[PDB]
Amino acid sequence: MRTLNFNGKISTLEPLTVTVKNAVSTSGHRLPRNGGFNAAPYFPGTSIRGTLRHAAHKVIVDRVGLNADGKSPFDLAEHFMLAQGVDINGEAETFAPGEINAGAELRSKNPLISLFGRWGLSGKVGIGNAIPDGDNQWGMFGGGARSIMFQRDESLMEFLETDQVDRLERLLEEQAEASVDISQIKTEQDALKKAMKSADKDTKAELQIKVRELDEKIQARKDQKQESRESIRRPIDPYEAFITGAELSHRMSIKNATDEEAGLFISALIRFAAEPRFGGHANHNCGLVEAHWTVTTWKPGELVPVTLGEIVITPNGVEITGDELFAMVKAFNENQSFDFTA
Amino acid sequence: MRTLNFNGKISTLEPLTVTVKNAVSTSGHRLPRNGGFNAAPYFPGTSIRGTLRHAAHKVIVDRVGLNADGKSPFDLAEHFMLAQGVDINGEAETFAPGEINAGAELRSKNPLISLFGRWGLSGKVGIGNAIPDGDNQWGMFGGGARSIMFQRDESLMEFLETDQVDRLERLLEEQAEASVDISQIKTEQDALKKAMKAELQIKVRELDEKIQARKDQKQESRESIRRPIDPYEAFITGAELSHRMSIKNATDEEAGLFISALIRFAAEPRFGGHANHNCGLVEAHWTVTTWKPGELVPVTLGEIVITPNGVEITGDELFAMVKAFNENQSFDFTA
Amino acid sequence: GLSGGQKGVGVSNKRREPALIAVNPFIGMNVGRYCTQWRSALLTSATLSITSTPETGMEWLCKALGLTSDTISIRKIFSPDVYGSMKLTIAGADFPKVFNDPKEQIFSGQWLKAVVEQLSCIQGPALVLTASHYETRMIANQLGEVSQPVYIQKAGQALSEIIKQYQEKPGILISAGASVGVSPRGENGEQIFQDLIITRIPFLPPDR
RNA sequence: UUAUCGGCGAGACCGGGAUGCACCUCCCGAAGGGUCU
DNA sequence: CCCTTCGGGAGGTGCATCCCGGTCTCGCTTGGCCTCC
DNA sequence: GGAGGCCAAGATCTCAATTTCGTACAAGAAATCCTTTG
Repeated sequence: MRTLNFNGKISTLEPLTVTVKNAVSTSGHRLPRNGGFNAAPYFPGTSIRGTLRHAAHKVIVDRVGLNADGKSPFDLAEHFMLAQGVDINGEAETFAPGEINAGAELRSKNPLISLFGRWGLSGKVGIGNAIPDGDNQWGMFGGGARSIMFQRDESLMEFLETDQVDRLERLLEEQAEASVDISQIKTEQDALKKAMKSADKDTKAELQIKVRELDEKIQARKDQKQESRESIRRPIDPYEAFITGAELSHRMSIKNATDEEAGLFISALIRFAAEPRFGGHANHNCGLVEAHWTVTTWKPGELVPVTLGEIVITPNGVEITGDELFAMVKAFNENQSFDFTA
Repeated sequence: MRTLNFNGKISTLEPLTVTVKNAVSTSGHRLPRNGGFNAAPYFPGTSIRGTLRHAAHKVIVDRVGLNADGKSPFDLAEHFMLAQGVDINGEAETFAPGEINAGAELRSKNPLISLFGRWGLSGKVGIGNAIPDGDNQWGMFGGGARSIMFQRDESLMEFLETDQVDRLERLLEEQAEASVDISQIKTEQDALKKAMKAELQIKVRELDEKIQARKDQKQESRESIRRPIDPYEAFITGAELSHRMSIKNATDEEAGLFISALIRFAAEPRFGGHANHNCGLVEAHWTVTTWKPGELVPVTLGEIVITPNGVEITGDELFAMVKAFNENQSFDFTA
Repeated sequence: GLSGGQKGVGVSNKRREPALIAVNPFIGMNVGRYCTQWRSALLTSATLSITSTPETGMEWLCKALGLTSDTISIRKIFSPDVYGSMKLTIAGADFPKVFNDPKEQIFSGQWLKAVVEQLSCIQGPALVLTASHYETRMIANQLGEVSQPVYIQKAGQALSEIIKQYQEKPGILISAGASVGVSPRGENGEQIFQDLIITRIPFLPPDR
């Protein structure tokens, strides 16, 4: 049981994006800003932690193996416990006096749950935020516009029947008329929305009410439309993401990591390297990363750390350096005494 | 059941451009920048993805075939769902109970929607952005100006009738008058902009509406003819753009469909736009590499090279994927 | 820039060139050195004393020019026992808040309405002294003709023009913070503003 | 300023779990041309 | 020494946790009992 | 044997429940502007 600190850097082979509910606002998709609005953005440690937790869950699924039809022995509740730490069965207390010492045996027999904790049990693995090293390493990506296929290319018209061509005609006519109507609704409702700024606090409620009914009017105008519900022609708003090649300093810590727990974490990193995807917008191939981490241990009471080795994840492969990390991976792979159905 | 990563390069046979709405400002058309104004421009993954999705859709309708008159059996909603990913009928929703475990059967029956996904259905194909390898390799192309044909070459005077000659002279004189008026009004607008708020913006809108009305007080020639053309930013010919796609958890059928769509795209290797200037033509080579999860290194399944001389595919894995997609008759795209 | 003072953006008086302005953080005491170079300097002003107590309402110069106890020879506040007559009207605590949202510089409609009403209640020539030109704009837009000629100080307009125009035809004169030490004379020495209306105290913005 | 004088103090980890993601080609058109050992 | 285009359009939805565990004191005087001198 | 210290015991009872500064300003000059233009 020793602490392992993975200090390293993540290069972004492709743009790296995430949508945190608090971070996003009415303006559009934005990364959390590591502070106030204009502060430098960071990739959440939450998305990284969830990605690696799912990778570890798949590692454990493969290690236990699948029956001939390809299903896992684990119950669905066990899948949720392992990868998301939700006990749907409906019993996991925290201060259970009888669970005071059951944590040790549970951790020994369930390396994944020890590594990634659960409700009531601390998680030995702590994945920090990824913060860009330099400046201007982020920007708006993926912005575009959904267009009508038959209007961009006319060769698709010879595929449609006359009745279907009429359907497209009605679709476009409904689009135009409902869009001008919705634009008028939008302009009048933002006309009174800017009066919110200088309004009596009592009148602010009335302004909010009027905005809400105008939004309901927008919804009704979209509902009365028959051919389509949402407009085919539309500008797709861009999302904020780290640039390609962006170098983000990253920090992780497995506190009091056993050999098997650290081995499981390294196996999770290895399996993650197969699909090195962090965050969202899989379309546009966002999330591909090339991450290298130096694993350093620190025996308590010592004045300096010891660099056990380096974990380098590249599109060309996963390089494990240092005999200690190989030993941890081998110990995890060779320890058959794990019970994840706890 | 493997995740295929297509890593490679796109060489630019003719300049490659894209008009991203957020990228382009009133200053001028600019390629979408990889962070800030001064970073290296990239070609969006969105345009590549849309082009290859339309290619895959054409592959699917060709494979399904047409009737005697030459009509696709699909309907408008099916066409849009396949290539556009938009449910005309509105019968799509995310996180819907009941769709649970319909993903596998739907993907098997509809490889295209499995690849590119739909609203609420994750798309297996992720089409990265094109990043130039070296510095430079981008610049302003197009430019030039539309001009009055009739003052450049004069043989057309022998074609036009006298009444049409009078019409042309009236057009030229009235466009000169409109040009001087618009130059004066735009200089006034620029000076007012240099002066500096909501009332000022309203005045600007009113002045723009007056400009539009002046352009509407034009009997024949409302749009100016002898007008400069704003250049569009693009990547230079021969620009090497590093490109990364990935089919996540792709079946043999899905990957085969993707390779077929790649071939059909290579039929007309156009990306982005300015097709008038033949922009978008590209030759691309991609090493397809799989990575069995748990393994330390990936294995190269093969290579696909797109070139005007042809499409080369090497590695029996890619041939097997294409043959599996073609042979599988159990696809149902009319879902 | 960072070490001391204020940063900003400048447009040169001639040729209108863009510039990035900074504040010299050690020339603040050089002016005090320059004053002390004279045999005996006297700084006198009508508003130099923040408070009525000399030895506690004068530290703004003591610190601004860097004057320590070496240069505090005398600190005295002299005001006339009776000079003119002053009636005072004030907005009580229940008066509407000036800014509904001061971060975005949004004047509350209630306060603007009350200011417009009170200005319309005047019956003689008056000098309204706003803080911002934006506030001048908003009160001018909300306010209309009240039987009293209105006059406005456009942003950047030299106060001489507005004051000369308002002198011949007195009445409501809205002036922004541009006027710091210029009062409108009645062109013969007589007072031509029975009312001096400070719409809002010219609070300085936060300097983060 | 109806008297005189008087530290309130000492101890505590609040922590434990979570991928926010899922779909969109922004394209549509133009000769910048002509004058001088 | 020309002359700077049109507008299209701007999302649908999810889901918003559980639980601990809230202290001693002492603001005076006296005698009984314990060891100390 | 007396004379310091440490502890226990002695009557019942006093009332009361709390919520987040300030908003926008800019004059006559050595200047460097400058240096022109050439």
